[PDB]
Amino acid sequence: VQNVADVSVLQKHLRKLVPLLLEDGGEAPAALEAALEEKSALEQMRKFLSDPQVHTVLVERSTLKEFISYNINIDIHYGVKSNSLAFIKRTPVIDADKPVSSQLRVLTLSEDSPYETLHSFISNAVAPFFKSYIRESDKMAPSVEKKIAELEMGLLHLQQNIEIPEISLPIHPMITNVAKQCYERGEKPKVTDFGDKVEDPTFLNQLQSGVNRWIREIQKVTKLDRDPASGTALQEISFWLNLERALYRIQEKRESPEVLLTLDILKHGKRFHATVSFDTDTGLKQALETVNDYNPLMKDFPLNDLLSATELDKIRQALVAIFTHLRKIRNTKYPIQRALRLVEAISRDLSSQLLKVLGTRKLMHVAYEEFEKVMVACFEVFQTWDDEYEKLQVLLRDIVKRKREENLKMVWRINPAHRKLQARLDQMRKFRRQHEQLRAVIVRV
Amino acid sequence: AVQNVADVSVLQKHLRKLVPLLLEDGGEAPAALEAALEEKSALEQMRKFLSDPQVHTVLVERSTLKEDKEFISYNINIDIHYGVKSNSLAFIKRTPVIDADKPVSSQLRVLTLSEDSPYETLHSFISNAVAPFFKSYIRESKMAPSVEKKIAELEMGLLHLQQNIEIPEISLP
Repeated sequence: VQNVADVSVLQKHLRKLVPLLLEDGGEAPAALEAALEEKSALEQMRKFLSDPQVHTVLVERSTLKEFISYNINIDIHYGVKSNSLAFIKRTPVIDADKPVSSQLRVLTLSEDSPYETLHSFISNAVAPFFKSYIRESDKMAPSVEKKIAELEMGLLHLQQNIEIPEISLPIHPMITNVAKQCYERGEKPKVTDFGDKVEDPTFLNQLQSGVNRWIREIQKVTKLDRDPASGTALQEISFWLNLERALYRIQEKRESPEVLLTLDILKHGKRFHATVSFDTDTGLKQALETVNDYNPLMKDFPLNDLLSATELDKIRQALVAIFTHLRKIRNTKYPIQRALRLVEAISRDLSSQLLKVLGTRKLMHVAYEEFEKVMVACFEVFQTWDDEYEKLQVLLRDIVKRKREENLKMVWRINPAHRKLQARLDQMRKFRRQHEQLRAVIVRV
Repeated sequence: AVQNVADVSVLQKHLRKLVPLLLEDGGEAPAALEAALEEKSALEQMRKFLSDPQVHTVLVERSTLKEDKEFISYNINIDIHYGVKSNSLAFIKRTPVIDADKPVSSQLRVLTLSEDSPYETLHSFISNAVAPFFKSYIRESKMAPSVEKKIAELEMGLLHLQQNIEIPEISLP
């Protein structure tokens, strides 16, 4: 509120806890001394501790630029290079009138990535206080804990996705030079713009090698693929999605007027197979074409409907929507091997979601009759998943009858994990039935 | 990140530098905080949070319990409890295998369970820096939009159930 902390208060707080929340503890380190001798730290501390609006005293002593640099401010950034220590005030303002450091709470925003540090801090203490307040010590705390756990799982899955990286193209300098020259006036280059650089076979071969290394960068993305059974189906959806993302980005990088212009430079400069040996060496066309092929299949998938929503009706309707997304195979031309691999990964994901639902069922914590009923419900959901797999096999057989000359491998070579889950549920129900049988034996004998 | 699990010595020093921070005016922590940190409870808890794979969160909730000044006893549990009258310092091990001589921030990511309720502290921390962190991170180049939407919804509901009175003002700068 009115506890306006000066530069000396921020200096003492830095010398007492900046190393404990940013380095290997102790007293004022180099970054803590720099924060103690800075006015920006005093301003950010007064705005996030004195003022009741901001509550996170972000001691952004990011270990970079080792010799950390306290880039303390009122805003935040979940970067992979900002090892901040946000002293989030427990109250609306960290009033130093009370115990100077106890006015807030350390929240070490580590050097992990956005999804990485997000899932880390979220799964570390977000859902904990909300769930502990919902159960221990009403319509908002439990749902808040559920949303915090969902955010932790979402950032984790984002980090655990099959995300596609970025690959660039190194442009030759004379291209850029003459390009700037044309940008001086209102002009774009041409073949005769370079004068006789198109007649410089050395320079022509320099750009030939440039075009070559650019297709090498292309090739780094063309052959980049992954089996649909690798990991989970969720990773395959994120995989193909980020694939198309980077495909279009690198595609536009290729489609820049300088690259195409240099192709014109070469071919009109008698290096007659620039676009020939260039376009033929590109798999980008076929890769984007393949994403267009598998476009409705990767779309509308019930990933979060089952993974993020592991409830009973959520997994049932999730498997129904997964079968509906699988029904788009008539519009996606999924390869029988790719479909079988993706079905295996989908069954593995169904088994993991069934495991989460089983953990959310608590047959052991419930009675033997209740354990058998919960096992019957889990086995019924597993039977519905196997029925969805049966409908998928029916559609696979329809695709087999369609492309019998080429695609007729609908042998249903996908491990139905729902059957194993239902069998294990039957084993648990058998243990519960033995418990009920012994209870009836005690009530009779 | 390091097989040298933080035992009662490393956790005791971490409590003497963190429970003192998130539970007092820096310097030295409370007597119950260092006593529980040096005890076998926090020894096994920190050793599991820095040695076991499934155990990675070490919430040393330095709860300012009454009937003792408020004794900020560092209950080193796994998850953060219901922060009401607690001066909790949930310095959860940033890595499932934390160190003993490395940086405390890189090995034990701090967090807490503030004295405010779950909705109040959730809205406070969320609107204070969770929106800006992910905001600038996504702005500096999708699951991030869904996570940001769920975060905004959580902050909105936390602000709704946070203050039942809710008498704000509108300034015109």
